[PDB]
Amino acid sequence: DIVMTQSPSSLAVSAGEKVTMSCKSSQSLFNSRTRRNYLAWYQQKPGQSPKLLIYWASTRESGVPDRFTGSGSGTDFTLTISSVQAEDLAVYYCKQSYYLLTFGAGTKLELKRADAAPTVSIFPPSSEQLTSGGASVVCFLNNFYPKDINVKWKIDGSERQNGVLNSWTDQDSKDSTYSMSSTLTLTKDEYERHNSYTCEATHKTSTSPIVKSFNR
Amino acid sequence: NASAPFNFTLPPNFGKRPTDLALSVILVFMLFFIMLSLGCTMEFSKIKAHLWKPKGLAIALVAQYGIMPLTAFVLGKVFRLKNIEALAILVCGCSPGGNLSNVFSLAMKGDMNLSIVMTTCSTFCALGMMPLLLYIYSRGIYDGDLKDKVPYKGIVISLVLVLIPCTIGIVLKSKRPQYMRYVIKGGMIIILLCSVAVTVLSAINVGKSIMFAMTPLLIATSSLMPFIGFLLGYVLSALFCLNGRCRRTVSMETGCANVQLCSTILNVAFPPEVIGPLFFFPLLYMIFQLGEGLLLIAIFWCYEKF
Amino acid sequence: EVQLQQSGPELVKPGASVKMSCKASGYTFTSYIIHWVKQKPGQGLEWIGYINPYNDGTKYNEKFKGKGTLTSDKSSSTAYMELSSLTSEDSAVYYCARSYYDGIPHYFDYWGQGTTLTVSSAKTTPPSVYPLAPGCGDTTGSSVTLGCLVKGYFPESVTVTWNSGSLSSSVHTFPALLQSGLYTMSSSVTVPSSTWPSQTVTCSVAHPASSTTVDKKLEPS
Repeated sequence: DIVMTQSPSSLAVSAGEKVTMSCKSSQSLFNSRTRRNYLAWYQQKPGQSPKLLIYWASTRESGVPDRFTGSGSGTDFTLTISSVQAEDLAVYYCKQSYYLLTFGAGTKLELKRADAAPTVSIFPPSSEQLTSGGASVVCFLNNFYPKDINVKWKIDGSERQNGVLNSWTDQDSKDSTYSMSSTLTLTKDEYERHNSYTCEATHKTSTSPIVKSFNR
Repeated sequence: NASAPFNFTLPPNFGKRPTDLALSVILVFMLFFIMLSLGCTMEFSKIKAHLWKPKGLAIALVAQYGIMPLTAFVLGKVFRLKNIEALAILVCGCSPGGNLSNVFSLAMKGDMNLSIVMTTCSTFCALGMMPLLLYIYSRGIYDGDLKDKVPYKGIVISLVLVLIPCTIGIVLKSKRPQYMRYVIKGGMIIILLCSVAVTVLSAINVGKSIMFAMTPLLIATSSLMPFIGFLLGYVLSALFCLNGRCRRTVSMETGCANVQLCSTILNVAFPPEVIGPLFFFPLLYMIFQLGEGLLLIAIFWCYEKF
Repeated sequence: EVQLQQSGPELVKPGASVKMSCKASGYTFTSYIIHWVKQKPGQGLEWIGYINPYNDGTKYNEKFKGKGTLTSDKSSSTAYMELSSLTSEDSAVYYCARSYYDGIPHYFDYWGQGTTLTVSSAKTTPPSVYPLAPGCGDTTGSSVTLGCLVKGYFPESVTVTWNSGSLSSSVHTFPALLQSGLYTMSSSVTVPSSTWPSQTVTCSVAHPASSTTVDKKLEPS
């Protein structure tokens, strides 16, 4: 079969920067009989169906802006946006149809920012929540730009990382930064014998990780 | 120009026109009569002699199914034709010899028993093993299976409607040969009304005279296919050192090919709106191969005068 | 131009047979083929197969041999897709796309709005919102955050708003991902510490899928 591989798969650019994605496919998917070079580039904005941009890897569909240019032959292909704007943030797949219809991994476009200032917060479970038959401690991290961030739970100097769930926001348009949350769930009669509940978050904005402890 | 279907369209009544059905039935009757008249002038002795010596049959089969699809594929590759055009020319090349090839054989008048055994064995072998070669040679074109879409009942029906008149003519000549001039006069009149009917067809049955907008290079390859078939048959016969009688009949039987099955497979595989002038392409191919046949008829008679 | 019309959202048990309807009336339905694309949430597009309405010819992807079943209706100009074999991970978003087909499908120029399918035990339950409040000996600071966690709601139809909070400013709606069959979401709002005691903040949750609009006010410990 044919597998489509995209190298970047994630990037952040400003208004003036050009993205220049590339997917190398598997082998030379160029038809010798018809010099068409079967390949199609699709753009899928969030919450919307994909929209075709380039077909035959060289010809752009009517109605797309002139900034979208695609050039490539053989196995290497490249799509360039040049003067990218705010409405070009989507996911592109460079679908191929030479032998079998296979889609690429996809690339994500973001907006660059100088630094990040994450904010920590620890919330103990509500008193009524214990009476419901279980305990649930939740902490969320707010206003951090880099996606690569790790959170761990420390109890009495011990690490378990069992039954932990993480949720990420979708990079709201108000600011380039986005938040994340972490949850820990456990049943009743299994909450008060150990206490501790120390939370630590590791981020690239500082070498020393930020750690927050809890009491009672 | 992106991917759009041709503006060529067919009338809704064209699917079941009573005029079209009448033309089909009169064409079937015409083929029956001409096949009877053609099989009248043959006997089982040469049939058995040529069946016992299958060297001509073997060379015809290896030319029709061994190199003809190969040269069709090569021609499609070198002329940069589209998928539909390449499939059409490949199917036309893979087709076995038709009955009009036997009519031209009568015109050349060489080894008629060999010609009829050649065409019947070619049709039988096509029925037996055409889908496998079609699948082998259609890589990258029409990823669908296509095995169950090649006609099968049509092939056996044509084989029966060809064999029966020939056998009737042979047994009539062998048993009671006293009504020869009447059936030959019937042949003359059926040929005359055949000319009338083909004129009526070309006048008031084609419609949408936009075949001249068809791509010139596909016209060129449809021109070259019968010529290269004739030349390959002639040279292949020449280098295998048989008698001089079989040269022309085997060469021109290899060159000619049937077009009805190609039209049926293209129509059943694709909508009429998707296919443009390539729907009328089989008619053009048949007309042009008939023209080449007439040209070689004239050349042969001119040579035999001198 | 022509648009591809999908059937709509579908909710189905793990063992059943679900049929998807895709309708397009802007051209000659037999001149083009209809594809189906499966998209797991955040895992990218995946091909399933295509059907040719002219000859009812179907081609399937390697993994979709067992469950893939494509049928077409020339009279209704609709393409139907059936699975008849469902699992919890099968839930995804399915798109029907139109592509010109001469010998090879060229490209999906037009797409449908998409169909969202969910596989689970159903049994819709109302959420149990729980407020969040700090004050366990922490020094807090200039500004503090607040939220209202929700538990045990089945359907995706949920909306949380803060009428008495910071409104559209400093509010983040964290998306919910499935766990144990009942997924949960969280919300966060930032309120200055100095002004927090002066006016109270209440979180109201909207659940159009049910008849529950429970509202409660968080109380510091």
